[PDB]
Amino acid sequence: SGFRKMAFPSGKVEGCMVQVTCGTTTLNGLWLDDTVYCPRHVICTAEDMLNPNYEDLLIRKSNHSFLVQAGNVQLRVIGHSMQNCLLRLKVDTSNPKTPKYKFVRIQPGQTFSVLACYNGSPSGVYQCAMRPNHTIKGSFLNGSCGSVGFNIDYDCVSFCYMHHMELPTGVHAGTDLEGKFYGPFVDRQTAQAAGTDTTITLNVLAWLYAAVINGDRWFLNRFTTTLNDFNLVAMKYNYEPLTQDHVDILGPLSAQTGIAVLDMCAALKELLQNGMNGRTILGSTILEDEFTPFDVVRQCSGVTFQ
Amino acid sequence: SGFRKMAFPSGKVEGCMVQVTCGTTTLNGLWLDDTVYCPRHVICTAEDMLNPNYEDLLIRKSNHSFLVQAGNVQLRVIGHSMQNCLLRLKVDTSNPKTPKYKFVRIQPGQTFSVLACYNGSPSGVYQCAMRPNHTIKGSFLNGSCGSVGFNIDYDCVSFCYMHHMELPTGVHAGTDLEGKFYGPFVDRQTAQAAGTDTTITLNVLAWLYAAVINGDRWFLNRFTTTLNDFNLVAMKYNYEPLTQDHVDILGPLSAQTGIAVLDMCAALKELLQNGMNGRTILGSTILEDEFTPFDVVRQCSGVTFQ
Repeated sequence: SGFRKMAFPSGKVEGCMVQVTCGTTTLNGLWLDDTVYCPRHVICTAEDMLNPNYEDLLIRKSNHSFLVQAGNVQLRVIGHSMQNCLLRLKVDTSNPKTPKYKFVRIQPGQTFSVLACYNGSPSGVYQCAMRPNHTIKGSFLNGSCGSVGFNIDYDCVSFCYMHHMELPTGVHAGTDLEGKFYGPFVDRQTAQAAGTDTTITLNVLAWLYAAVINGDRWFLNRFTTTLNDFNLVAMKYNYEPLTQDHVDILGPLSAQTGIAVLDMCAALKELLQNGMNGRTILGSTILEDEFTPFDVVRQCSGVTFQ
Repeated sequence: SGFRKMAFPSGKVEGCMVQVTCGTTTLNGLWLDDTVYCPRHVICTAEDMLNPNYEDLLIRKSNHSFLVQAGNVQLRVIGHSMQNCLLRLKVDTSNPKTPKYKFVRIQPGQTFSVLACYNGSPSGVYQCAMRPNHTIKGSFLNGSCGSVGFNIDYDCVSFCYMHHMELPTGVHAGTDLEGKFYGPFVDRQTAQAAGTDTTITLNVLAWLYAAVINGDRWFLNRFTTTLNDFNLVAMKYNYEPLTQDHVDILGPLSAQTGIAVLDMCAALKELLQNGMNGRTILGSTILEDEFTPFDVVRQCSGVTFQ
């Protein structure tokens, strides 16, 4: 029993973290086999911040412009290239702690763990969702750039996120591991702002299912709803539209609890319209949207507390 | 910017998790140098689990009946003993992944990270507090016993918790690394129940300092309170009484911000009496109590671990 925002264990990623320095800018890098990945903005000067041309900045560097360190030990750079918004630095040693890994580009509403690092050393781990608008509501300070977001399936690390920047509202923006930004952002200091965001409806339903599996039913009701009528209400409360595919994803949680998806939507509709009347669900006073159906199935018993 | 509940990076602990099996019972052990620590109730049988005589049962256990697996490696048990509610199993291989470590007994209200584990395989990591009622609000399923809680101080892991059991309200109970329970609980199946709990005032104050450090201060006012007046109010709201010792523990945060603890208490008092009027503090609509004054510094200042 219990339910808490849980991260994947961070050890497989800890053994890949390095420091990368170019000029006097330093940030984190990710060292897999014989390559180090980091935000390309490591090469930006004091002014270059505003309008950098990265092709032009990079052609002016050699392999020895880059100081990569694993702890206090320097790894020599024997090649370099730019891939979208990342650098790929080849080094003359391989990382024997390299785990089995993939690179994946995740969809908004999906969750992942972030190992926050500074100067190539781990500070902490936390679990978050990519917002529907592609920003992350993270906890990052100056120098956290290059920390990575990931999930782990059995012993395989799926890297999904690299941190590049912070926006004026204090949310965070970054790239996948091919260097392409999540959301309509660029790596320069300009007037950029997070887009409109919505609540992740699929995840709020999943979490109401988690509360049932864990024994709680107070918020259910005797009603059903059509998918359409549910959206007509929920879209008034800034919720993401729910599609039939999202209904289908909830099938296994539905079967485990004996509550039909549209009956759970009818419950949600009521919570939205009436509020929680000072009650809690899984100890929360608000509706939580940072657990996917997959997270709920991984964390909760396969046996409902009836 | 942003504020998250952050766990310690878990890598140093993952390298210590093993699986321990006795007949049909499987749980987790902690492998440090040539000793494996685990809950003494691993020697119990599929149903022999209410009121066992552990001393009598251990009599009939030989070394060879303990099966200890580290990944796919078998670790041969060459010695065993009971220490309070733990077994210490001597094995023939000293753990090459042993970190610098200490065993410490955590005090009520202090936090730690939990590495949830099943079949000796780490599953997830989350942060919790030791509640004033001596339970933790964890997230644990059958097979999690022997999962451990810890803190890190530079390069040194302080182990402070080993999981033994779930209580009827779905909170959790366990021991320190000398096998002595936190609270009045026992490792048998009796009627035992969590006492009433209270909000950890020391941590609520710490987190309000963190809010101020982060620029969120709207709740500050020009007034002060006495400790006695503050406790009369806090006690109405089911908050732990604030002592002079807690006032001193908040000294560094108070010095950093120039806000005397009793001035922060006068802020807190108005919050409890009037609520937040729809405003947030560090993104929350509630007063968070699972961040210690020590957590606050580590998150605000980017402390790392080597």
